[PDB]
Amino acid sequence: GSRRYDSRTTIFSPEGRLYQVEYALESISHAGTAIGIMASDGIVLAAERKVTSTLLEQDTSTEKLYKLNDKIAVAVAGLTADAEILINTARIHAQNYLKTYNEDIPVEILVRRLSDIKQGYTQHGGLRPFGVSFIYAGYDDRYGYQLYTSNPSGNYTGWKAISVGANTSAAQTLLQMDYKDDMKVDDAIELALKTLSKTTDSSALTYDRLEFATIRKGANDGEVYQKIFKPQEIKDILVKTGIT
Amino acid sequence: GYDRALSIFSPDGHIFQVEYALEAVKRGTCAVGVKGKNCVVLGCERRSTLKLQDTRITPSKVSKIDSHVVLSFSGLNADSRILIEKARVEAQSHRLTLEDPVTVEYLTRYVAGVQQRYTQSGGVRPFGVSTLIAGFDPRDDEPKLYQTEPSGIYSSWSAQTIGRNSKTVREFLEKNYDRKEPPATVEECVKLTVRSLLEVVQTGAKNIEITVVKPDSDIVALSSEEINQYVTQIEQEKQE
Amino acid sequence: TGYDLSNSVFSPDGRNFQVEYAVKAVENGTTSIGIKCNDGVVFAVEKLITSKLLVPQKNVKIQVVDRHIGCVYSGLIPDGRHLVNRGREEAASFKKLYKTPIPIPAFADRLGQYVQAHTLYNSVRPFGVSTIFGGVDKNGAHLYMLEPSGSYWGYKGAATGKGRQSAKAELEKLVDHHPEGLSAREAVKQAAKIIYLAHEDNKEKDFELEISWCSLSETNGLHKFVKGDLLQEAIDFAQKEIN
Amino acid sequence: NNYDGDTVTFSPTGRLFQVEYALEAIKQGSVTVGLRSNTHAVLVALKRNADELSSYQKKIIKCDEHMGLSLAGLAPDARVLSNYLRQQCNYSSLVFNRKLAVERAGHLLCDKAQKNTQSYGGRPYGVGLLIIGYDKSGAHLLEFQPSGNVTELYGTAIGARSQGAKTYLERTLDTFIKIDGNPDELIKAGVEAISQSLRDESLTVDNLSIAIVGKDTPFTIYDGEAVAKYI
Amino acid sequence: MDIILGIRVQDSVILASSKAVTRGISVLKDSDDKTRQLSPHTLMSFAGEAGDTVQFAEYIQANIQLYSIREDYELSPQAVSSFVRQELAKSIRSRRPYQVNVLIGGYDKKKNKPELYQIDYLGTKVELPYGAHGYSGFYTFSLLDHHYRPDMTTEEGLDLLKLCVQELEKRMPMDFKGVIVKIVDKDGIRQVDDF
Amino acid sequence: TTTLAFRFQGGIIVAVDSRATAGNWVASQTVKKVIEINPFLLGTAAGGAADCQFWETWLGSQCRLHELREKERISVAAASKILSNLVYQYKGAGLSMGTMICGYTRKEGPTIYYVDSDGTRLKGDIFCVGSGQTFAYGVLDSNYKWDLSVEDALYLGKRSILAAAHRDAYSGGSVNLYHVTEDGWIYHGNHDVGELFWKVKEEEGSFNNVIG
Amino acid sequence: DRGVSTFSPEGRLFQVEYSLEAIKLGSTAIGIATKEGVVLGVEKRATSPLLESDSIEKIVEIDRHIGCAMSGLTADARSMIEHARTAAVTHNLYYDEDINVESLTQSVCDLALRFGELMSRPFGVALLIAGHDADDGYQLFHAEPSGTFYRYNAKAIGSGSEGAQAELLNEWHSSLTLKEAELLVLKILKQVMEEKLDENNAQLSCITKQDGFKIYDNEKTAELIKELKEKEAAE
Amino acid sequence: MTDRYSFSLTTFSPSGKLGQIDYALTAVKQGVTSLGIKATNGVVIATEKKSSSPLAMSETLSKVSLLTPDIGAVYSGMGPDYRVLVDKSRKVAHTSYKRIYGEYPPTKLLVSEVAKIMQEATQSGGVRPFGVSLLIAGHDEFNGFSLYQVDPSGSYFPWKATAIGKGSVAAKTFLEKRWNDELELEDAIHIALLTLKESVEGEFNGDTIELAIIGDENPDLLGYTGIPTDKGPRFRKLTSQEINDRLEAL
Ligand SMILES: *[C@@](C)(CO)[C@](*)(O)[C@H](Cc1ccccc1)NC(=O)[C@H](Cc1ccc(OC)cc1)NC(=O)[C@H](C)NC(=O)CN1CCOCC1
Ligand SMILES: [Mg+2]
Repeated sequence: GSRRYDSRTTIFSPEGRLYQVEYALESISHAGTAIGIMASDGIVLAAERKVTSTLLEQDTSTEKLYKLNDKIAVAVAGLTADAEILINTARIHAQNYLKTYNEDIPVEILVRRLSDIKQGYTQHGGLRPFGVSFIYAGYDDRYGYQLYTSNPSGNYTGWKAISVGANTSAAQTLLQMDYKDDMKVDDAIELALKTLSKTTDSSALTYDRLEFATIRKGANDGEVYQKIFKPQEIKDILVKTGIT
Repeated sequence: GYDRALSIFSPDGHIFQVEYALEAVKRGTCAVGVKGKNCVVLGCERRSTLKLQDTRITPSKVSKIDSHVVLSFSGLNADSRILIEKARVEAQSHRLTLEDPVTVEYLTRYVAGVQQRYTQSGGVRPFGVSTLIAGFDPRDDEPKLYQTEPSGIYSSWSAQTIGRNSKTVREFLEKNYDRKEPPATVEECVKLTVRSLLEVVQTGAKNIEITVVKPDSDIVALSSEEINQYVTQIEQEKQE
Repeated sequence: TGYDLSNSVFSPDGRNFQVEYAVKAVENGTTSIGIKCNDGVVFAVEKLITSKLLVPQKNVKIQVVDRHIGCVYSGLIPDGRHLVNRGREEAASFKKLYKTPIPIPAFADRLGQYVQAHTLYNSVRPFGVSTIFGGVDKNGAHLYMLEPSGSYWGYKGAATGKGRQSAKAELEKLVDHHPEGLSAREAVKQAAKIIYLAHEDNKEKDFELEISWCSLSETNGLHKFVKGDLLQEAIDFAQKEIN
Repeated sequence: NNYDGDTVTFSPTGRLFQVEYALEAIKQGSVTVGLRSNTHAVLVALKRNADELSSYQKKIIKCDEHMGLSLAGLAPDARVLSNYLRQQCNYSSLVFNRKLAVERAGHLLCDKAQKNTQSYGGRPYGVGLLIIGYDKSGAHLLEFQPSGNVTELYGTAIGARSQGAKTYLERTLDTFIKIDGNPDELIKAGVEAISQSLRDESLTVDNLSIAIVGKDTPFTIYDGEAVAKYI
Repeated sequence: MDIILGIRVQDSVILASSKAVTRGISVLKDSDDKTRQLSPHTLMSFAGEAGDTVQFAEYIQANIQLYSIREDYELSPQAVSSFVRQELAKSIRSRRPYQVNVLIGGYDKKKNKPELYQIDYLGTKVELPYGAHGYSGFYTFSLLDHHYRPDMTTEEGLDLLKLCVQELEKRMPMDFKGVIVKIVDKDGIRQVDDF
Repeated sequence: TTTLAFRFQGGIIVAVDSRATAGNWVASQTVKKVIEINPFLLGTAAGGAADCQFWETWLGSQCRLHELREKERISVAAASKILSNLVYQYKGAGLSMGTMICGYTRKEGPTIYYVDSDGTRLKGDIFCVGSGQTFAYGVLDSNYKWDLSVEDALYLGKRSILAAAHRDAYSGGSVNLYHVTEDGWIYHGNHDVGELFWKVKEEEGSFNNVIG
Repeated sequence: DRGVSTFSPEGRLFQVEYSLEAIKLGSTAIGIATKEGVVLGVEKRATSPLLESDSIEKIVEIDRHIGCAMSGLTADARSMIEHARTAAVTHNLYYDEDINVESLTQSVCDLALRFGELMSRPFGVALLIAGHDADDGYQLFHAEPSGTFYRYNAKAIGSGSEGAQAELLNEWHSSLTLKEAELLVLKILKQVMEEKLDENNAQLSCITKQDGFKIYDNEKTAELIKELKEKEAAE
Repeated sequence: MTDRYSFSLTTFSPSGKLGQIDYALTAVKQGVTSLGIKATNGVVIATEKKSSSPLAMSETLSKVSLLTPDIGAVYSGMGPDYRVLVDKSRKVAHTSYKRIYGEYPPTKLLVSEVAKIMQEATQSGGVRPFGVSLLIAGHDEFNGFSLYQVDPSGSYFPWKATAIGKGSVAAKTFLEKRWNDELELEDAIHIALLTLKESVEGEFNGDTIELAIIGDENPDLLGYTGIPTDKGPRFRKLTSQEINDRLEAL
């Protein structure tokens, strides 16, 4: 019958590894680098677009950074199509929690549920896992500003500063060097860009090959604002830090 | 529905998928359980290749199943969440029907049953997780420590360890733990647990987690400085 | 290659090797025939007497569908029974909805589609039988032969099994020598002869003859078995021709 | 070789190897004999044990007051098929107030075994059965094979070394068929028949298993000291 | 079941609930506690159809306790009340709805404010300074309209509650065998044993 | 029916009548309304007869499975809650059951639980259940003290059923007495009202409404 | 790969035969049947000295009149025991009587072949089911994952099974007392066990008509071990 | 019987590649060239009508399809896969949007729904990916004119101008030289015809070229009058005659 053609996506190797999860991570390591940095007064999300063409419409484009709700955003690394499936699920889950409890969803709860969905694809169903790694950047009134990451295994962890996608090894060493705990947002903005600028496979880092976002309490009194940077705003912030 | 029999026998009488799930446990960070005269202590390793972590929000290694029972593990982290969740749901369901919290033996038996079901169900792989379940039965002061594994077998232990380099720390516990006289106090039990982890860990900084469970839902996690004091004390006595 | 390991897989030729392999099981089976006549059809089959311990006349192979259709097959006997069980269900639902008994061409397609369906998926095996069947309806007499692929045509005479070529040659002579037509009682006698002649290709074990027929005049359009005096008369006619 | 992975696959010569391997499980099974006259039908079965400390595996199963079988091969598969027969015999009684014909009993078993040989996932039955019974057309004996093929006979035998008993019955055909109105003599003929399949071992009191059905005799099984008469 | 009251004061929420369980012409029990602790700083009283009441209360209790263990965190009274409402809002369009009315008294530790929610079996939620279910409200609401002040102490609240129980004991047709009173504040939940 | 069970100094008394009715037709006078679940658990039956008989014997099977699985005798609370959760699933379907789960365990001590077919489940010291519950309450309440002796408590239970058996048209036959201690339940005999009434009347001097 | 319910050329089910190999790796379990009762004994086999041996539950009660000992992948036995207990109690509910030991065994063995592509594989555990009923008296059954069961006067399963079975062949007679049978299980267990036999690494049990199924204490078994050693030295 | 293929036929290889998606892209490469150019006041999409036989009527085979009155689509790769996608895309625009909001979906969201369908064929049981790349041009009130590309993986990108299929590499280079942000619609049509002539080999006329625009509203193509807010479809397929007129002043 059909047994002949089954890849058996949810099995263990003799060494006790999940073949498909390992290979999904190998796929993600070729995707454009995404960095998350958490400061005391906000969070930075920076991501490098995958080899851009000059005729690509830059201003009306979304590849790396996605909004989950007013308080939570994610940076993507891997298959965009796969990520969008998961993002819409996450967006719905957030609205269910709000509808149930009349309170915005705590960041960890949202992250856990999304990570639990990925886990299921590695244990049952005989389907391939999602070839996606997320950086979650969000705020709630329990833990404040939080950074998380999840990967195809469905395992998630919390971070002060983290990178996913390509050149994470080099990127994580640079972040580990210059990061400190009393850091501000504007300093974290500078760190994020400097790190990408050194780890990039491109010749020079330009405005048209970047997506940028901040989550500050920089609104008026005790409330959080999400800023998805416009092309011209990235151009200005790139000049202001002296990269171009 | 995906039906494939993934866990099956081999000519020599082995179920390789279950045995390979044990290899995943062997890869996982070390976890140790030691029970004293009036307490149980769960110690856990945390690998130090991860700096720039946020320890406030990062999932803790020891999980409360109920107010009186805890569960630590070694193996795949994502898999462990599924077992912990099921266990937590069963704990509340038991309180609802029996009007009494679960015994540690019962909770262990349930988790072990779930693990076993995944070894002879179609379309699923076994859990790549072994657990240490510890606590005190309702209105009882006798300490309980149990172990489970992917196959589904479970058993009670005076002291036990699982995960990477567990055979080294088990060797330590086998000669250092006296059945006739277990650790009489909390301090003695925690020290023996930290000592056993120091055979394997590396540095006693932010690499060791300790959770102490006492009778009548008295569970607390030790901070860095509190654990560091045991590390400092043990090393000074060692130089002799 | 490996194109022959799974059913419903096309080879580079455009062939389904699994169906062709089922045909080999049919060729291995005992001989069975069908003869179309003036106002009906006649079916006959070879039953190999494996042992003295077989009860004579009590291992019946020819099967009736509804009250007006007869079915006989060569190859895997159980597969043939499964097909007739379906045929009986198909005929029953037709009569349930449309009142009239199922016409033979209509019935032929019902089996044809069902057998063809078992060449569409790898989760099922093709049928290991060629089925000769037919009867009498409002438009007269019809004889059909259905194959593992689902292929069927109408026939003047039909034959399948180990002695099919011998039987086909003998059938072709009847078609040539009787252009105006063959009578029902004649066809029964000829059927006996052709089974006896076709037995030369399976002559280690001696055999038992079994005949059935549908005829507008002789059986009133219903399927009946040939027994007793009419059967012995047909056996004697066949015995006289081989010598 | 490459065409024996499952039952849904034909070989290049048109063989079903999984069905043939199931047939092989019957040849490994212990011998059992079936025979009949015009008044009675008899099953004789050589039971097998694991060792001297173990019991002797029961071979004969009752299906109705007028019908039952003996088995050779996988015993659990015989239990499944005998249970199906029990239901079908029972359905015929409750709905139609009619004792199920032994011939229909065979047809039903054939069709049940067949479905398992044409579908992916399933497997053929790994057992052969000898069904005896007395119905409205007198005594009957059937031979079931898990290929689906069912055969009505005067006498037969299946299992290991069954060829010895089958030859004897082929010689004795004219004698035992006319043992009418005499149960003990028909059993004696069956006990003598199964004896032709014995090697090194002989028929003992807890080794032999006999069953009989007939005109004024319900399907009853004899074991233990009740078969000491026939040794 | 029958009488359940609630009063929110400056620093606490006080719930009063009748002790009688009647069935036919017999008072089967006179010491019944018509409440369940959902979390350390959240208490739910209930009244309605026999069986449904306890079955619903314990079901909610199990769910909130499950959440507490999972997140190692106590849900706010507002969050618990919204969860309860939604369960009742589902219930009302079920094959057999829960016929249970509830009062949810809680202390929000983040806001340092007491909160009282009144939810009926339809899933109709309202935050109130004082609340009641059943026929009780026809006496207590007008009484509290007069005597209630927002800045009252817990002791003043208990005297205000005594005034309600006295009025109900005077004018209600049925003997409800007194009430069990419980106080919800910053220090959790405690029972007044002598009322 | 009339069934009662009360808690006191010396354990639990349980007393039931033995009449079955089909309208005004007296169906039986010799029915067993107490089911012995195990040496430490009793169950009383009031309401629909098949409903009680079927589900209380079923309850016993669930209690047996508990002690097989858990290697420990089931608690009175857990036993009662199995039955209450069961009938709650059938709520509205028309089950008619008024039950009392009485027994002793180490952790609980002597315990009585009232469970009925609307899903009401109540712990308590005294309960009377059935058509004649009010008649039993009248005698039991007016004579009850915690400090009753085993001898006096047994009699009060017996006398309370007799009182209801007399007045309630749908109660009677005979009295079945039980006593539950730390060591388990003890059966204290079947007492026919035919003889018991006159024996009580003469010795006690009560029942002066009746023609002596 | 290949189908789960596939036959070998010799006419055996691959998966069933492979599960039998798993059972040979398991710890030893022995059962002996007498007219005074049936005795069940097992090797506990703790993997480490820190493991509390009393938590090793390889002898199990099904009903008051039926007991059970296991060997192999013991985790697989949980659902088999659960089914057996339910079958026994359910039959008591439907028929107001104790269920026959043979009927119970048959019910358990019906689960065995309910696997394929139902559960994904056969059970990797063998069971010794011992009990008593009014009809056929004291009985001992060996239930395999093949779906087959044999009644035995005495039977050993596990790693030391073939050596222990040959010993039981010589020692068993129809007039054995219960005390004689108890010692005989201890004797044969001590012979096939790796580590030295004592009350902590071996467990005894029995089923009698009068007292039903009882697992022996470590204190009671210890005295039977001491009584056994003295009797062997006495000649 | 029954679909026993409940498992993924597209899986990760050791190198991290998803084979079936890569192979689907290879099929798109073999396909005939199609392109899209965005202007200030409109969008143009175009492709060659590769005729299977001269006896075949190429008018009956439509490579450029209307999805909504303001959205059109064109492809490169396997035609049958495209045909069913257009059916599904038309339906999803109604079921998941118009039947809810009473208006047609904006270009980006319809594209998003089509991408979802193509992604599921990459992960679901017993199915291969779609062997096509789509170019979807459209207009909506709040986003204006837009042009999107959708690949077999389910990924989609917005473009100022692009080309896919056979000679896409050369065609994209040609468009980079000619494209500016001040292009009027007529200028974009002119450039589209120039770009397409490079990839086409045989005949180059209105009968071998298929071209449609997303431009001004067309009241004459609405089919009715009387509702001022309904002003007609912005999608218009250029006729064979209309193409030839622009080929003279080429
Ligand atoms: C006293 C006598 C008042 O009825 C008790 O409640 C008694 C309790 C009892 C317990 C165990 C065994 C016997 C008796 N109950 C009855 O005797 C009971 C009264 C009753 C009848 C119908 C009811 O509706 C559900 C409720 C209570 N009598 C019966 O159950 C009689 C013997 N059987 C029937 O009426 C048969 N009915 C039952 C309902 O369904 C239709 C058939
Ligand atoms: Mg009366």
